[PDB]
Amino acid sequence: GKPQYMVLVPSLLHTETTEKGCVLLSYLNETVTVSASLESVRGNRSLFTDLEAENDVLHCVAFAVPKSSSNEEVMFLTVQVKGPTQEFKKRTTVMVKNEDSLVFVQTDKSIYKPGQTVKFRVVSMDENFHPLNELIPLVYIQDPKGNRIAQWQSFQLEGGLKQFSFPLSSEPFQGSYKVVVQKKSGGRTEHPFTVEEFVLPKFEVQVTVPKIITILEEEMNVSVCGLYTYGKPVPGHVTVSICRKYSDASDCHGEDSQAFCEKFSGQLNSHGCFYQQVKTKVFQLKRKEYEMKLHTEAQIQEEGTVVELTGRQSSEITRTITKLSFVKVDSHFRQGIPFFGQVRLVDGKGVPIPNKVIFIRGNEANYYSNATTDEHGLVQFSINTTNVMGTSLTVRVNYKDRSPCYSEEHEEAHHTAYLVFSPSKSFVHLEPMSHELPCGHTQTVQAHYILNGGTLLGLKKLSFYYLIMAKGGIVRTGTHGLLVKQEDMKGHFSISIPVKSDIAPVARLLIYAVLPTGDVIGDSAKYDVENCLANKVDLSFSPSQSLPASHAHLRVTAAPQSVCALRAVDQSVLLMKPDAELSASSVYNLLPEKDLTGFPGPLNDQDNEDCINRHNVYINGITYTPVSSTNEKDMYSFLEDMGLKAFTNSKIRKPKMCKYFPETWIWDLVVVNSAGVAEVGVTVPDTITEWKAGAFCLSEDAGLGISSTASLRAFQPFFVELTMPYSVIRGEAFTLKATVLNYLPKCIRVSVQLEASPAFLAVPVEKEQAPHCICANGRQTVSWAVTPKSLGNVNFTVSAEALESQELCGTEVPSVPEHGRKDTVIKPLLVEPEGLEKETTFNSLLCPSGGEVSEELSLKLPPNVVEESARASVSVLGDILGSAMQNTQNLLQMPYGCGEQNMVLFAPNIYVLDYLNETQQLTPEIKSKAIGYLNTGYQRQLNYKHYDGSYSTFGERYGRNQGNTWLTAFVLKTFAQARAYIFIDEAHITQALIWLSQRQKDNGCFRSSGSLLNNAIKGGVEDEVTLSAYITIALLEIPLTVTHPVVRNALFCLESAWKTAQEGDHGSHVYTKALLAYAFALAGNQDKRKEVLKSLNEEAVKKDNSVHWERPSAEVEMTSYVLLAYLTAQPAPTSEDLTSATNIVKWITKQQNAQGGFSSTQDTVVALHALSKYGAATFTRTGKAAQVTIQSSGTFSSKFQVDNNNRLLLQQVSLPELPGEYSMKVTGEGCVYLQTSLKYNILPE
Ligand SMILES: *[C@@H]1O[C@H](CO)[C@@H](O[C@@H]2O[C@H](CO)[C@@H](O[C@H]3O[C@H](CO)[C@@H](O)[C@H](O)[C@@H]3O)[C@H](O)[C@H]2NC(C)=O)[C@H](O)[C@H]1NC(C)=O
Ligand SMILES: *[C@@H]1O[C@H](CO)[C@@H](O[C@@H]2O[C@H](CO)[C@@H](O)[C@H](O)[C@H]2NC(C)=O)[C@H](O)[C@H]1NC(C)=O
Ligand SMILES: *[C@@H]1O[C@H](CO)[C@@H](O[C@@H]2O[C@H](CO)[C@@H](O)[C@H](O)[C@H]2NC(C)=O)[C@H](O)[C@H]1NC(C)=O
Ligand SMILES: *[C@@H]1O[C@H](CO)[C@@H](O[C@@H]2O[C@H](CO)[C@@H](O)[C@H](O)[C@H]2NC(C)=O)[C@H](O)[C@H]1NC(C)=O
Ligand SMILES: *[C@@H]1O[C@H](CO)[C@@H](O)[C@H](O)[C@H]1NC(C)=O
Ligand SMILES: *[C@@H]1O[C@H](CO)[C@@H](O)[C@H](O)[C@H]1NC(C)=O
Ligand SMILES: *[C@@H]1O[C@H](CO)[C@@H](O)[C@H](O)[C@H]1NC(C)=O
Repeated sequence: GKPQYMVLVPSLLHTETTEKGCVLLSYLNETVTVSASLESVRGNRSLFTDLEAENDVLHCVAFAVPKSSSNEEVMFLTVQVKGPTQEFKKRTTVMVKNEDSLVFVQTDKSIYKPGQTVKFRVVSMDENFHPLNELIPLVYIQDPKGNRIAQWQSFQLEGGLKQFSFPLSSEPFQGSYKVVVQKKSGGRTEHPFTVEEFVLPKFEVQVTVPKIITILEEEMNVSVCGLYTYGKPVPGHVTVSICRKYSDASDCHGEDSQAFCEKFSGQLNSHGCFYQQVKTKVFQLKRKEYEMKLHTEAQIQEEGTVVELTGRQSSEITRTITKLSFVKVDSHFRQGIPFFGQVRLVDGKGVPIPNKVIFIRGNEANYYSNATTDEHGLVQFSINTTNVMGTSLTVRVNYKDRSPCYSEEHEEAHHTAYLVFSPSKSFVHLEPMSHELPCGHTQTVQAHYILNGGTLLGLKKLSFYYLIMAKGGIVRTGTHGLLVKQEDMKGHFSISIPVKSDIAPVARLLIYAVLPTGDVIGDSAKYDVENCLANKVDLSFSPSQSLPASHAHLRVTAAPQSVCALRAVDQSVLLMKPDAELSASSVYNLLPEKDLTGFPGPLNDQDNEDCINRHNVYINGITYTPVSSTNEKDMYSFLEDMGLKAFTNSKIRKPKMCKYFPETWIWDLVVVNSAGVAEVGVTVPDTITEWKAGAFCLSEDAGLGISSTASLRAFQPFFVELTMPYSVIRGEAFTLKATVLNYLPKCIRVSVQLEASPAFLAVPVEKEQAPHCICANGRQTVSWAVTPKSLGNVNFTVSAEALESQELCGTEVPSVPEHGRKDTVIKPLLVEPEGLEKETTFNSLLCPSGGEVSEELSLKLPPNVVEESARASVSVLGDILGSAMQNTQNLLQMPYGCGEQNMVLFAPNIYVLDYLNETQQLTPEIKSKAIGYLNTGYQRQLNYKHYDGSYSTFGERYGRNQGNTWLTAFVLKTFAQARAYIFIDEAHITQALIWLSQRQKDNGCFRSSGSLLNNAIKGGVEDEVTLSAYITIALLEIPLTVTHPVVRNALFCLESAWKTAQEGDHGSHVYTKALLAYAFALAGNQDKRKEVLKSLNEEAVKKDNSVHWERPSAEVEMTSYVLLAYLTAQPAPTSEDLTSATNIVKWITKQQNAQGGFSSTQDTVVALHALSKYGAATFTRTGKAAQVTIQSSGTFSSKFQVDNNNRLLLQQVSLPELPGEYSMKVTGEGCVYLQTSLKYNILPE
């Protein structure tokens, strides 16, 4: 028959990973060889790869491509054939992008105590989950503000798992922390963990309210169990509530934002938890509702009165009922072989309804069948295939459009099966599957086929091919031969495929059969697969062990000679805030490109080959230009949805014309000895609750696996627990609550005592110390009014034991059951100083600037400060402004719109570009992307001049004869700054200047004559003083001497207007005064600059060691301008200038928002310009060295080295001394910001 070649590769070639490839040869009368060459566009980088080919049977090849300098290069793949019979060449560009290798996170908990450390392991592995060694360049921890407490430079991952033991300071501030592991390929990956002060609770509430609820409902089930230790609910005054939230919940933030709830409360006996039946009258789902959130408080009364606000929102309203859903339906119906659709009836809740008659919209042949549901609500129906283009299948249950005002109907099932292009009237049917593929448990896949006079030369041997793709690449292959010498009809061809970890959550199967007529038939099928892992891991224990059962053998089974990580925490750790899952496809969703939906490359758009014309009418009757505008499903459908390139000699296309510290538990590393490893982890002598754990071992042979959560039921028949707050004031007294628990069946009496220490006082609240009647499943609760004396953390001790052989209340009196009789607990408690706490700040800036500066620490304490309440901290920052740095890069946006609109869009592009350039943090790729936006914005603005430069919204368009004044000054400023990047024609800004000079009366100074629709770009108040001061700084920022007449006449108005706003209303003109400050600063009028800046400082609003202004919307605008005023000095920006300048920068960074837009146009413009100038005046191109040494006049000094690569790091030290006997001398290059603060307490008044 006719020869044909067949080779297939995925069109998202990952750089480093060897991507598999398929070769296939069909009907050649000699052996030939084929070589695939990876040539590159516009550059030279080739990968010649000769892959062997067999004339009848296929095999697989692998080729690894070099790492690309560019991130996503779209380069060619040239598949070539050497052979005397034929020399075939097809070439398309597929993709190469450097794959960001997956990176995990750890850090056991997301709530940490102040004096608690973080262990922080991290795992980085590529698509094939056996890991690789990667040089991670940076990993650091960020505070709520944007500071980096710790930082690690470049390091290598020997095995792919590194622990980073970092301790916190004494009292790190507590809003929320987060950790960033920035991969060497740019885009960082983050993970937070909040820090706060607390006391860990034990009881978990699990209210089982139906998450699924009908729109027609009456009864609400709920049960409230608390298994704080082992399932011993110790029923207390538990209260729950069902809170339906109204539509637009809390969208109206005026005088009312509350939602109506339905509270419930009660107790329990021993085992039944809480059985509350809730009616449905205000459980109104008729209209205006989103979801019932539920918050519960399981107060315990038989112990300390600690309450835990616990909100479980596991309840949602379902708008629909009787949900109908296709589960196993062919998107590929085929003329000749009928298809059967598996449609499923199920309630809107999720329970199928058996024996319900259903009507089916078969829009093909009017196939209306009254099928009824089975026990699973799942029917069967086949539709014969005699139609034109494509069948639409839909289901019927109700027809009803009911009373609703304008929400209550039953959701229907829609599907659009499309025909497969059968050129030789032939096609292969492949059975789809809906159930999740079991792992290990394999599965055979049924298939069907048809010939219709195709196999003329093909006879007695028809191999039947398949290529499973997973993770966006070819994974499994196979073949099977068919014995046919006939005109063979449909057949049953179950094909077997095992299911190992090498299958992604998606499993895609393609089957194509080679035919001697050239044309080939195929069928694709997606398969959802449970995410399984090559290393099945199990966690073993010596469970139900006592708290002092020290040995506590921890056995873990994993792949032979692997590396295992073992995290062990408390159950409360997962209770107070659920931590990262790190399990059950936690890696799989982070996997980039889990499937290839289409040709993944956005640049990979189209293909064009063998386009026929055929624009002629043919055989009549109803020719209608012979064929339907094919929405048909040919092989590009089966291979693009597959996601790979078809390098075929076959014709395929559509023709297509034109007790000790718990705090944690086992966190270590263990190595499998080719059979599995046990670890002897000493269990903590504290009995609090279950200890969940993790196990995510890695190996080079078998990939990563994740085992399970498995606990240690650390329980004692007799123990105590302490109910405390996290801290308490020294001057005040709290009441310690301590309960003593008995659960061994013997009925006993406990004597409870507190061993007092001179660090505190403790007095029982009860007059009598006689032991009370405590028995099985019963507890006593004693108290102590406790006031501490010693500062810092002090650990208490409470001793409870059963008094031996005292015939008492209990009918039987076996007081001491076991060797364990005394229960001595040791638990710390934070002790904060008394009085009102005040913190001052001594923030400052120093620049050695190729030399040396100095500063003396003036630290004094008022006499009313209590003893040892002063905590002095000095922080060395560097501060290249890493806070408002990353979000700024996303202000580079596309220019469009009117003249006014374009300035919203074009202007920020240039100042963000200048900011990134000043901070030395800008990549050439983003610079090239942004320069295009700059040019487009500029050359779209050039289409709005009326004349020499007078702009407006419409401009010369529509024959408008008018002109805006302020907008022209704004564009003059922007182009003046542009001259340094794209060298905007100075003739244009010159013409704009000569037009602005037209608006110049004697001393009136630029009355506005402009009309504009919006005013958000604005921010001057149109007052002649305000506009004059802005336009002067605009047309003087461009290098323009003060002797020039326009600025000379503007400065007279400035001097008169500043006096007039000084003699008149004090304040009320702070924005104008800041503009005057910047104008005088940039015009060299220092003798007036000092006076204006001191007036502003008198009018300033200083809050949290950061100075701000505001009108007594655009409040940030004047802050940036006064920052310029303090920064722009003719001789040099003095140290005193910069020290006050930083106090405005901090809020300018914190004003950022989504994509760092700074909430406005003009504000973003001015703030980015301000930050750029600050960076220019602060940083150093050659700042490769520095030195900061703070010398005490007492005992010890401190030293620091903050160079450019460490300039982000907030190096912080605390020097204990109340007097200011401290001094800093800073030498070397660069600039060093030093913020110093002390916290102290003053009780009296
Ligand atoms: C983007 O890069 C810079 C900001 O990150 C800045 O250009 C820099 O400005 C300095 C200061 O004048 C210049 O350094 C050179 O200045 C003159 C040039 O003849 C000479 O004394 C020395 O050769 C000195 O190196 C440079 O022009 C430049 N420095 C750099 C890039 O290290 C501008 O914001 C932007 N510059 C460009 C070219 O786009
Ligand atoms: C079989 O061997 C013959 C030997 O002559 C070759 O026939 C060539 O077939 C191709 C079609 O694929 C034609 O383009 C050439 O013109 C043929 N050769 C000549 C000399 O005419 C070829 O090696 C093999 N052909 C087939 C169809 O398998
Ligand atoms: C559609 O249903 C009809 C019978 O219900 C069948 O179609 C017949 O097909 C034969 C030959 O294939 C023709 O001679 C008849 O004229 C057809 N009858 C009708 C009513 O179309 C067949 O069972 C179904 N069609 C297919 C392709 O399976
Ligand atoms: C906690 O109490 C103990 C004594 O009651 C002191 O520190 C402990 O001393 C024992 C003595 O062997 C050690 O085994 C423990 O490890 C110590 N505790 C810690 C946390 O290390 C001390 O009075 C208290 N500790 C603190 C930090 O307040
Ligand atoms: C590609 O062509 C350039 C052209 O000068 C040559 O320098 C280079 O060595 C060639 N090979 C590679 C791998 O770049
Ligand atoms: C919900 O409460 C009703 C009220 O009696 C009861 O019949 C039903 O069994 C309860 N549901 C469950 C799951 O127990
Ligand atoms: C069900 O079959 C057809 C399809 O709707 C309908 O005409 C008929 O009346 C129904 N009942 C029976 C007994 O066929």
